[PDB]
Amino acid sequence: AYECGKQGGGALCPNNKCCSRYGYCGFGPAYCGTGCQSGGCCPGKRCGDQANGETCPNNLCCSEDGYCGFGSEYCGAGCQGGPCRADKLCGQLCPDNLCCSQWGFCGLGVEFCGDGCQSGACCSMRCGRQADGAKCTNNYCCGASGYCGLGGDYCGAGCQSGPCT
Amino acid sequence: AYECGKQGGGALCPNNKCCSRYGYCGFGPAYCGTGCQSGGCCPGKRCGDQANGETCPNNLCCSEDGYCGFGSEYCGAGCQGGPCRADKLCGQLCPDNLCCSQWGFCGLGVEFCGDGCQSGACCSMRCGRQADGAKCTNNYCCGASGYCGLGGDYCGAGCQSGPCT
Ligand SMILES: CC(=O)N[C@@H]1[C@@H](O)[C@H](O)[C@@H](CO)O[C@H]1O
Ligand SMILES: CC(=O)N[C@@H]1[C@@H](O)[C@H](O)[C@@H](CO)O[C@H]1O
Ligand SMILES: CC(=O)N[C@@H]1[C@@H](O)[C@H](O)[C@@H](CO)O[C@H]1O
Repeated sequence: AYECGKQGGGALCPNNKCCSRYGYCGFGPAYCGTGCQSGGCCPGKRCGDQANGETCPNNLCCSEDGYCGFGSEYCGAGCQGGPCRADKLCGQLCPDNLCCSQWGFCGLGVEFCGDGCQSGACCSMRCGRQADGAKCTNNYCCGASGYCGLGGDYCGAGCQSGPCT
Repeated sequence: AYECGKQGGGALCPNNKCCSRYGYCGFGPAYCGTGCQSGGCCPGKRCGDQANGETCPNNLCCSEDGYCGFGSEYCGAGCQGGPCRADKLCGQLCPDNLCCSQWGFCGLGVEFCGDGCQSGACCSMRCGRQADGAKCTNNYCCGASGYCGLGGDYCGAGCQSGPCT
């Protein structure tokens, strides 16, 4: 069975393993070279203003030159996306489902996703009847019990609002 | 068909989607809460000196307190792992298959993994017959054509050294 990439239903490889053009995880030219779909591709995948605004897979940083990677060259000055070293403001959605904290910064973890979380992958944003009709952000689904999320548990049976199925 | 985690061959979800305790991708308490395996867990997965050296999945930063996330609270002062904002020295292999550049910093992309790459996910590191019996770093496999890597193409048939067959 395929492991990753379009052959593997969009899954990523663990530990920055490259997803080959054939949808398997590994390192070396056969995986990280021509056709590499994700992970530590070499060269790095094209991103940002050099890929129609597509972000790097695996939370890699998008360099000023529009290549995916890590290190000061990628995350530092000129960084376009991913975990840049610069604080990322929001209010305006965060990229890649990052939580917009009550303070208006993007991140993950309770400080961002917990109390006061405005959008993105909030821990427990209420919605639906339980929240008097409140809507979810990010086009998430409101589950049966009145929490915002994605996946079958929220978009499937009982789904109240959002892109239910 | 499981998607992720221990049920899904250790696969990650894309775009920070949480892998539920049951091996499916999504957001909300069912995925990100109790039992969350990877992605934007809430709270963040335990990591670092507080979790037996475990690194964060999906290249999340490990906070001073040993939780996985993004933002200055996680990647900034006291960051233990992942794409911390501080340059990351190596010589001490880089965590999670990051390339140790010729200059002794961890990263991904050609500047790190290309010419002069010492270890990690180097673009092209020769080995075996084709390189005078030179061994691969990181316990990678030496392919039949004398390139260092992982996955079937390197660890399968023709494998010269490392965790072959
Ligand atoms: C939870 C949160 O949003 N914390 C942010 C922090 O990430 C950011 O670095 C700082 C910028 O001054 O503002 C804090 O409030
Ligand atoms: C490819 C490489 O290692 N580049 C490093 C850079 O990541 C680091 O931030 C800088 C610190 O002075 O030194 C450079 O040589
Ligand atoms: C370069 C490539 O994708 N080749 C794959 C390899 O990655 C995978 O590990 C193997 C199954 O074990 O099947 C090969 O065809």
